[PDB]
Amino acid sequence: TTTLAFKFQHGVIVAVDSRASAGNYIATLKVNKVIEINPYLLGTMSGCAADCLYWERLLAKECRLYYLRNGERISVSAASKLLSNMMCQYRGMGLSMGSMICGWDKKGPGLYYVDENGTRLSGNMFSTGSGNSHAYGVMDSGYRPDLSIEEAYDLGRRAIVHATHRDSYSGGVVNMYHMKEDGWVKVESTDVSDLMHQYRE
Amino acid sequence: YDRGVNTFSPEGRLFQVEYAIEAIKLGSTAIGIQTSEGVCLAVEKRITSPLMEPSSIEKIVEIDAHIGCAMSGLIADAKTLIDKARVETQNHWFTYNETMTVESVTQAVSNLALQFGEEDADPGAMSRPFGVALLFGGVDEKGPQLFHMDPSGTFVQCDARAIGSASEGAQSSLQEVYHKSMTLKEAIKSSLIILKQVMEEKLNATNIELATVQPGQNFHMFTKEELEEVIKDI
Amino acid sequence: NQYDNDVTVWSPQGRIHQIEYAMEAVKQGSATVGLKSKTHAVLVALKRAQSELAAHQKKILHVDNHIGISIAGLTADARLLCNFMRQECLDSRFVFDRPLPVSRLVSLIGSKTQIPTQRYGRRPYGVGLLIAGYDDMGPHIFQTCPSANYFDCRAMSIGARSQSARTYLERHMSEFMECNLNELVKHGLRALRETLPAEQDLTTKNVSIGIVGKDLEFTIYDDDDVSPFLEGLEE
Amino acid sequence: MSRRYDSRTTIFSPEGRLYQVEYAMEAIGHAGTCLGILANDGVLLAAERRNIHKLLDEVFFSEKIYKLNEDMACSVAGITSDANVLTNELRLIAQRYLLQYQEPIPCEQLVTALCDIKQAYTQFGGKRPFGVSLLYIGWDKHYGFQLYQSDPSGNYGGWKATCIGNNSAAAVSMLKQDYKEGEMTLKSALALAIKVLNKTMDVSKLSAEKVEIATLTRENGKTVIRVLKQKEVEQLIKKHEEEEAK
Amino acid sequence: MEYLIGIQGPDYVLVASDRVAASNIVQMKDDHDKMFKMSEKILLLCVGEAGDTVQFAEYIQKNVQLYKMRNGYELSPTAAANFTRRNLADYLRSRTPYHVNLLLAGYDEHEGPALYYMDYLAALAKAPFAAHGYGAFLTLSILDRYYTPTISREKAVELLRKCLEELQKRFILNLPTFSVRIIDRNGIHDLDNISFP
Amino acid sequence: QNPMVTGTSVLGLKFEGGVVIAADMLGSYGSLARFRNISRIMRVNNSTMLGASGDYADFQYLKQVLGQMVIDEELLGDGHSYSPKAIHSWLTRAMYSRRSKMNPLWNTMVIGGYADGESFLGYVDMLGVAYEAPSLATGYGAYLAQPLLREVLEKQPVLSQTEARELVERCMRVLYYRDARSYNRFQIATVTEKGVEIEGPLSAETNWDIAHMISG
Amino acid sequence: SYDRAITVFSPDGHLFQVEYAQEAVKKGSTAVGVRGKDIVVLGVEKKSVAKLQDERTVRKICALDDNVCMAFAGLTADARIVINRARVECQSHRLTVEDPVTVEYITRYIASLKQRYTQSNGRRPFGISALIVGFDFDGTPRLYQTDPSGTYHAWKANAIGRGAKSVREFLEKNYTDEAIETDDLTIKLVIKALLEVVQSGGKNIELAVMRRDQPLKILNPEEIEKYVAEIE
Amino acid sequence: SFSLTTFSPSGKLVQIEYALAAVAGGAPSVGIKAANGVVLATEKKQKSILYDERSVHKVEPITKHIGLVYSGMGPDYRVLVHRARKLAQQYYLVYQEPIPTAQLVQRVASVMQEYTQSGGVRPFGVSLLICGWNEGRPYLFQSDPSGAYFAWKATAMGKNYVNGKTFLEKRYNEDLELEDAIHTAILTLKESFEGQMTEDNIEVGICNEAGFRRLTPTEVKDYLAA
Amino acid sequence: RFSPYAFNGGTVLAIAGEDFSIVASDTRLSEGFSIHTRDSPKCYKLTDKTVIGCSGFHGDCLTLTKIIEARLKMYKHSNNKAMTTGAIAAMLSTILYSRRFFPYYVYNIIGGLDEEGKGAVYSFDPVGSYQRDSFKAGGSASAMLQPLLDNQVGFKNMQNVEHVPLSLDRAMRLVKDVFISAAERDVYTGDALKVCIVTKEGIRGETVPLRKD
Repeated sequence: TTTLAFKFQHGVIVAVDSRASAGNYIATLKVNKVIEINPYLLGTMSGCAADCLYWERLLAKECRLYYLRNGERISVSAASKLLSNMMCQYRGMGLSMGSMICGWDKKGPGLYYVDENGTRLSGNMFSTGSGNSHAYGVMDSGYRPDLSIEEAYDLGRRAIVHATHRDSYSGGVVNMYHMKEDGWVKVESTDVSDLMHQYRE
Repeated sequence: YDRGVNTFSPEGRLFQVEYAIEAIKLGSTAIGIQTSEGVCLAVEKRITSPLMEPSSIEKIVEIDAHIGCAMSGLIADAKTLIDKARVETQNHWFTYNETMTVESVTQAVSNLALQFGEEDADPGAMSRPFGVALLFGGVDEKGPQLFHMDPSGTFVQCDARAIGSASEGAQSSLQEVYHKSMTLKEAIKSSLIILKQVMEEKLNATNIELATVQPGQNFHMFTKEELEEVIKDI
Repeated sequence: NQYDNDVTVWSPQGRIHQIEYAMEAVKQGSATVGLKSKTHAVLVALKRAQSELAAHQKKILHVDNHIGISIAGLTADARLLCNFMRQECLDSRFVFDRPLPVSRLVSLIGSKTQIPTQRYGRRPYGVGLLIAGYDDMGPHIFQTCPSANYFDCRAMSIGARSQSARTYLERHMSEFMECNLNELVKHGLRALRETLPAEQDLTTKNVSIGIVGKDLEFTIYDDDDVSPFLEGLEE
Repeated sequence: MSRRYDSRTTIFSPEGRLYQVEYAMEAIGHAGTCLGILANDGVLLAAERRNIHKLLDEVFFSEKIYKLNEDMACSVAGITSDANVLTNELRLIAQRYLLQYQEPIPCEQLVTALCDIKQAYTQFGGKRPFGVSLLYIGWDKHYGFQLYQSDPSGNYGGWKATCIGNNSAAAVSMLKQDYKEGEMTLKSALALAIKVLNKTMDVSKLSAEKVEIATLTRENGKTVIRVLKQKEVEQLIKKHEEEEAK
Repeated sequence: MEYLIGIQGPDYVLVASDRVAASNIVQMKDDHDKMFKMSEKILLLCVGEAGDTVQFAEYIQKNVQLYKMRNGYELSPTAAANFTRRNLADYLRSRTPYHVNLLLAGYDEHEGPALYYMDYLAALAKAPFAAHGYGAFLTLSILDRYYTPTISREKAVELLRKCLEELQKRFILNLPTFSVRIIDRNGIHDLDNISFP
Repeated sequence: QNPMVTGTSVLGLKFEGGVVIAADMLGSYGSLARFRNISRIMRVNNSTMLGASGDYADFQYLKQVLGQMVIDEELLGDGHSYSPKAIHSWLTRAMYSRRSKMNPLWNTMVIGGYADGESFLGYVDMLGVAYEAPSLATGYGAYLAQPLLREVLEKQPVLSQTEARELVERCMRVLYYRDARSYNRFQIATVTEKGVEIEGPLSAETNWDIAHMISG
Repeated sequence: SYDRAITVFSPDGHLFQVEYAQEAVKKGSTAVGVRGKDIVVLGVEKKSVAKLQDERTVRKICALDDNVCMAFAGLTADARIVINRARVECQSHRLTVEDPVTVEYITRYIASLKQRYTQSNGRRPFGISALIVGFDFDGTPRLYQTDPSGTYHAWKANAIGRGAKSVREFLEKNYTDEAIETDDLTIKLVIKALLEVVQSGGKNIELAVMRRDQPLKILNPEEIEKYVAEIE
Repeated sequence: SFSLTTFSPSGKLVQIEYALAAVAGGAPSVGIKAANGVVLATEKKQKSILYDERSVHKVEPITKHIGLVYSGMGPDYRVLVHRARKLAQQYYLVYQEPIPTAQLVQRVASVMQEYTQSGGVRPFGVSLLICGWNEGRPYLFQSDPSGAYFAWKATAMGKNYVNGKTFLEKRYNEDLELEDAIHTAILTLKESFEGQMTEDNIEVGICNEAGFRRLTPTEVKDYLAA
Repeated sequence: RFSPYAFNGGTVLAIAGEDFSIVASDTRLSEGFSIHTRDSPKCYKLTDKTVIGCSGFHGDCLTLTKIIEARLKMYKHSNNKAMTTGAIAAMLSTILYSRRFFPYYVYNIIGGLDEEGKGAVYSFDPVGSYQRDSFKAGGSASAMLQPLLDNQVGFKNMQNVEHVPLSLDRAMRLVKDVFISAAERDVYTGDALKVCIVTKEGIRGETVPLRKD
C-alpha cells in the first residue's frame, strides 16, 4: 500500500499501486485505491479501505450539495476543509484514514493531505502509505518545477517501480492519474514486474 | 379566530386546507409538459419592477440531473420544500448509488407535506400548509414523467397540468393543443402561445423561464441563447 | 352551533359531530367496492380524473403479497397510514419471518386510528380504508371508518352513490361465495355500475382492480389484463 | 387549551402594532417621575417617590435606584414586581461576562443583552411582556460616562438627559430648555433635578424624603457610587428655597 | 516535537515558529506556517498534537472575530488569553482533551505589547519570554544570560540566531526553516525567514 | 457477567411426525451441582416447545416474555397459532439485540415443533448462530451424543417414536460417563399431532463393570 | 410550553398576520440602499431628536462582516436579533469553510429564519425588512432585500420603510446607467433618494460606504454635508 | 399553558387587581414594628363552635428568626409555606448561616412573579406580612399578590384597613415598647372585630432577640387586659 | 468472558462468466474445531437475479439477510422496482458502516446479473470496503484457492499460452475440483457443495457431494 501525489505547474500526477493486503496475506492484487469524487476532483486511499470509500462518498455528496446549492464548484481547499470537520467529529473513536485531495480551481491545481485527526496540509510534493519512505528518496533525486508530461510519468513510474520493489506490502500493478483544468484523465494501468527489464538493463 | 385548523366543515372539508387551494389562485401562471421525447416546464417570473432582477429569482431549480421544479404562490414555501427534497435525493445516491426516480421524489415531498400539524409535535414542524402548486418533471430509464401536486399533497402522473391564476382556462387549453407524440420543440410552441395569451405582459426571454429534460440530455437551464430563440420561433 | 368546534365536546344527544363530519368526507369521493368468495377476493377501485388531460388518481395501495387495500376519502390522508401499514407488515416478516395476519393488522391499524380521536389537537383520519387479505382461513374483506370502527363483510360498497350498489350486492351476495375468480370480477365490475350516473358508466381506462387468492399473491391490474375481464359481460 | 381565553400577544393590530406593548407604555406613565442626566464629571440620577405615608420606612439603600455592578447602576419606573426579574438578569449577564474576559462589561453591551431577553417574550412563548422601563448609568473603559433609557418593547437608545414615568412631556420639555450639553456638571446640574422634581410634583414644598438622588463618578482609577445624604439634599433644596427670592 | 519561541521587549514582542511539520521519519511540509492571526494587533502561535493545533485554533480565532463586530473594537491581549484559557479548560475535561502548547502575543494602548504563556492544561502565565517543546532546554538558558529589559528589537533577532543555531548543531531534529514575526503599535511586521544554505 | 446457575447438555432428535427433546433436571452453580430439581422444558401452545442451557436465571426472564407473547394471539382468536419457525425466528432476533447492547443473555436453546406433518427442530446460540439439523446437541453432548446420533442417522434417516426415544435413552447414558456435570434426573418431552406431551422425571440403568476389568 | 398556530389562512386566501407585519415595516423610518459600480452605499433617515440622543445606539446601518453590511427599516426590536444571529452565521461559515462568506449565502439563511418564525408553533413573523449588501469574490457587489414572509430578492437600487413606494417611483424614473457611475454619484443618488420623504429634515441624513477590500466606512456629518451642499 | 394576565387599556393588571380585592375581603390583619420586636395580629373566625381552634394556626414560623401571617385564600398560603421553608434551607446549605429577612422575601416574592408570568397558573390571592430579626435590626415587610414587597413601620390590611391605618396615624408613636405595641394593635382591631372577643379568636405572635415566638392563648388572655 | 464473534470457518467462491455468474460454497458449518451441521447453505437468494452467500460468523449473516430483505421489499413497494445487482452493493456498504464501531465479522460476496446481462461479483470485508472482480473467494480456504484461480481464470505464470474466456463446463470442472482439493487439505470445507447459477431466465441451483471428512 503506497500512495503518492505531487503538485507542479502543469497540474498534479497521482501514482499508487493496486495491491491492498490483509496482514502478510495478499487480499486482491487488482484493488483500485483511487476513488472518484467529481470530474475535476479525485480522491485517494490509505490505511483502512472502507473509511476512504465512505467519507469521500459522503464528501462527494457534500460536493454535490453545495454545487446543487450555490452552484459555485466548491474549491479544493474547502473540500479538505469540509473533510477535516467531519473527521474531527469521530476523532478518537478509532478511525484511521490516510488520503490526499486533488483538484483544480481558480487558484490552481490544488493538492492537500488529510490525516485521521484532521490535519490539512497543502504543498508541492506528498506521499503516504506503508512503503512511502522508499518513494521520497528516488523522487527527490533531481527536480524540475516545470515537468515535461512524458518524463514526468517516467519520474512517477520509476518511483513506484523501486518503491514497490523494496516494500513487501507495495506491489500489484501501476495506477497513474494526471490532473487537468477541466478534468483528470487516467494515464495507464501497467504491470510493475515487466517494467523492471527496462530499468534493470 | 373562533375556528380551528383541523375543524371539519358540515360538508366534510377542512377550513385550513380549503383556503390553501383557494390561496393558490393568486400565484404565477406556470405549465408543465410531458412529451414522448422529454419533459418541459415553463414558469412566469412575474417581475414587479425593472430594478428587481429576474435572473436572481428562480422558480425552476435543479434537484437532480433528471428532476426539475416549479413554483407558484408564496415563493419561500417552495424553497423550504425543495431544500429537503434535494437532501433526500442525494441521500438516495449516497445509499443506492443511483439517481432518484421521479416517483420517489414526490413520495418524499408528499411525506413532508402531510406532516403539517401544530399541537402534539415539536416547534420545528410546519404549522400551516404551503400556498404553492408544485410540478415535478423528469426523465429516467422509465422515460419522461411529469407529476402534479397541490397543497393537499397528492401526486398523479399527467401529461400537462396548469398552475397559477390562469390555471382555470389554461388547463382546458393545454388539453386541446397537446396530444399523441408531440415533441419538445412542438411543445414549446403551444406553451408560449397559451402563456402569452393569459398573462398580462408580452412574451420576453426575461419575463419567463423555460427548461427541459431529455433521455440523452440532462436538465439544461435555457440561457439567453435558447430563450431568445424559442420566443421568436413561437 | 357551539358543539361542532372539536372532537372532545359532546352533543346533548351524545354524538361527536367531528367524527360525524369525518364520515361525511368519505361520502365526498370515489366509490370503491370489494368482495370475497370461499377462495378469491377482489377489490374493485374506481379511478377518477379531474379533467381528461389529467390522468386518473391511484386508489389502490399495495401493502404486501397477502394483503392489499383501496382508499376512499381524502387523498393524502391515506399516505400516513400507508407507510405505517407497510412498516408494520415488514416488521412482522423482519421478526417472525411470517406475514402478519389480516385480522391482526386491521386491529392494529384501528388502534392507531382511534388514538388521535379522543386527544384534542390531533385531526382524525378523514379517509376510509377498504382492505383485503388472504390467510389459512381464506380471504377477508375488512371495511373501516374514520371513527376507527371496522367490520367483516362478504361485499361492501362505500362512497358516493353506493346505495344502488349495495342493493345489487345484497341480492347477489349468495352468488359471491360460489363464483370463481372470473365471475367475481364480472359481478364485481357490474356492481360498480350503480355508483355512477346513466351517462358515464364504466371503461377499462378509469377502472382498475386487484385480486388475492389461495396460491395467488395479491396483484394489481389496470388496463391491459382488465380489458378481457370487462368485455364479455352483459349490463 | 381554551383558545377562547387566549389573548395571543403575538397578534398584530390592524394598525400594525402590538396590543400589550401599547398598553405597557401607558402603565409606565402612571408610575413615579424619574429623571437622569449625563454630565462631564459623571452621571446624575434622581427619582421621585410616589408612595407617601407616615408609616413608610424603606430600610434599603433606595427605592427606585439600584446598583447593577461595580461600574454601573440603574433606576426603574414601571411594574415594581417585574423590575426585580430584570435586575437579577442584568446581574447574571454582567457576571457571566466577567468569567470569560475577566473584565468589567461595557455599558452598551449589558444593555443590549437584556433587551434581547425583554423582547424574546414578545416574539414567542405566549407569556405576557414586561411593563418595566429602566434607566442605565455607569462608566466603561472606552465610551466612558454613559446614560441609557430602555422601553418595554425592547427598544432603547443613548440619552444625554431624559425622564421616565409621570410628567414625561412636561419634564423633558423643561429639561432641554436649560440643559447644557457637555457643560453643566454634577455640582451645578444637580440643582436642575431638584428644580425639575419640584415642578413635576404637583404638591408644592418639595421634600427631601419624597425624592432620592444617587450619583456615580470614577475617581483615581476607581468607580465610586453613593446615595446622596438627605441632610445635604435638604440644603441642596435650601438652595432652591432661596432661588425664587433672589 | 515542534519548537516555538517568543520574546517580549518593552515596545515589542518577538515571536518565532518552526515551519516544519513532520510525520514519522520524514517531513510532510517543511515550510508550513504555524503562526495564526487572531486579530490585527493580536496573533496566536500553537504547537502540539497535529490535528489539535489546526482545529482548536479556529475556535478562538473565529469567536474573537465575532466580538469585534458586536462592540466595534478588538479584545485586549489579557482578555484574549482569558477567553483562550477558559475555552481550553472547558474542553480539557471533555470527551476530547486537546494537546496544545501555545504562546499568545498582542498589543494594547495601555498594557503595551504582551506575551502570555499557556500549557496543554490551560495554565496561563505572563513571562517576558517562553518556549515550547524539547528545544526550550537548549535555548531559553541562553536568553537568561543575554537578556535585559532594555534590549532593542534589532539586537533581539541578532540574539535569536545564537539560540536557533544550537538546534542545527546539538539538537537532533532538523528544523531547517524558521519563521519570524514581530508586533508593535504599528501592527504586524514580518521578518526574514532564517535558513542555513 | 457472573457464575449464575449454569446448565448442562441439551439433546434433541427428529422422528416421524414429532420431535424428541431431552434435558437433565440438574442446575449447576459453578463446579458445584446445587439445584437437582428444576423445570428446563416449557410447553408453548400446543405445537411448540422450548428448552435451554447455559444460564437458567436469564432464561426464566426470556421464558416469561414468550408467555406474554403467546397470550396476545390467544386473546385475538384469529384461528392461527405460532409456528416453531416464527418462535425460532423471534428468539434468534430477540437474543441478537442482547449482543449489540453488550449485555448478552448467556444460553443455548432448542425449539421443537410440529407443523402439518413436518416436524421442525432448530438450534440457537447466545451469539445468534442458528440452523436446522435432524440431531442437535449442546455443550459436551455435541462431543459425545452427536456422533452417536449421526452414526444411526446414516442407516436410519427416518425414525418413529419407538427407536427415537429409546436411542435418546442410550444418549444420556453416556452423559453419565464422560460428562461430569450431568445428573440422574432427566425429562423427555415429545411433541406430536396431539400437542406437547411431557413425561415426568425418569432414570437410567448403567453398567459400571469396567471397574472390575482393571485388575485383570 | 406554548404550542399553537399563529398565522392562519383567510376566506380570500391572504394572510392576516403577515400583511400586518409588512404594515409595520412601512410604519418604520425610511431606509435606502443601492449597488454601486465598484462600491456599495447605504442610508437611512433619522427622526430628528432634540439635543438628547446619542448616535451610537441609534445608528441603523450595521455590518454583518467585512465583506457584507446591512441596513434595516421597521420595528427596531426584531432588527437586533437578526443582526446578531447573522453575524454568528458569518463566523460559522468561516469556521466550517476557510473561504470567506458569500452575500447570497448569508442572505438566504437570514430570510430563511423569518420563514421558520412564520410557520413555527408559537413564533411570530418579524416587522422588519433588511437590505443585505456586500461584496462577492472578484469584487462584484450584491444587494438583496429580505421579507418578513421569508423571501429575498435582488435589487440594483432599493428603498424601504415609510414611503418606500414613493422613493421607488423616484428610483425607477431617475435610475439609469448615469446612476451609480462613480463613488460620488452613487452617494449623491442616495441623498436625493432621501429628499422626497424628508420634511424640513436637513442634516438628519446619515450615510455609509464600503470601498473594495476595506470594510464599511461611516461618512462623518461634515463629509455628508459636503455632498448634501449640492442640491439645486 | 398560557398566561391569562393581560394589560388593561388603562395599564392596570386585571387579574392582580382582583387578586387584592380578594385579599381585602378576608380577615383583618395588622402589624407594628417598635422597640426591639415586631408584632403581628390576625383574627381567626370560624363558622361555628364545632371547629377546633388549636388545630390550624394562621401564624406560622419560617425559620428561627422569621415568621409570617396572611389574609386571603387559605389554601394559597400553604403553597408559600413549603416554598419559603425549602428556600431558607437551600440558603443554609450554601452560606451555612441563618437567612436574612431582605434576602428571603426577595426570592419568595419571585415565586409570586413566576406564576404571574408563566402560563396556565393563576396569580396568588394572598398578601403576607414579613416579620424578621437580623443583626439587631427589626424588619417588618408587607407583600402583595403582585409580588411587590415594601417596608413599613406599621401597617394594616384585610378588612377595615382604612380605619386600621387611621388608628396607626394616631395610636402609633415612636420609641414605643413592644408590649405596649401589642395592646395598641388590640385597640386597632377593637373597632373592626365585633361580637365576643376571646383569646382563641385573636392570634398574635412576635419576634425579638430571642427569635420568633408564637403566643399561646393563655398568654394572650393576660394581654387582653388592655 | 465475552467475545463479540468467533471464526466459524466456511468458504465461498464466486466466479463471474461472460454472460453468467456461478456461486458455489459448501454447507459445512463449524465452531472452532467442533462441527454444527453438514447442511447449512450459505447462499441466500434475494431477488430473481440476486443470490448472495456470506462467509464468516453465521449469526451475523442472518441479521444482515433480514435487514437486507427488509430494505429490499421496502425499496420495492416504495420505488416500484427491484434493486439491480450493483445497487445492493452500495446499499450494504452503508449498512456495514453504521455498525462500524461494532463491526460485523463476515465476508460478503454478491453475485448475479448486471443491467447489461453480464455476471457481476462484489466482494466485501468486515469493515465495509467493496470492489468488483471476475473471481473472488472468502473464508479460511480462500488463501489456498488463489493459485488455482490465477491459473484457470488468471492464466498467469505460463509461457505463450492462449487466453480463452472461461466456460460453464470448465467452471463446473474448476469450481468443484478446487473445492475437492480444498476440502481435502482444509478442515473447514467439505461434506457437501451447493452451486447457485443465475441466468436471464432465473436461478438454477444444484448440489454436488464432497468428501465426508
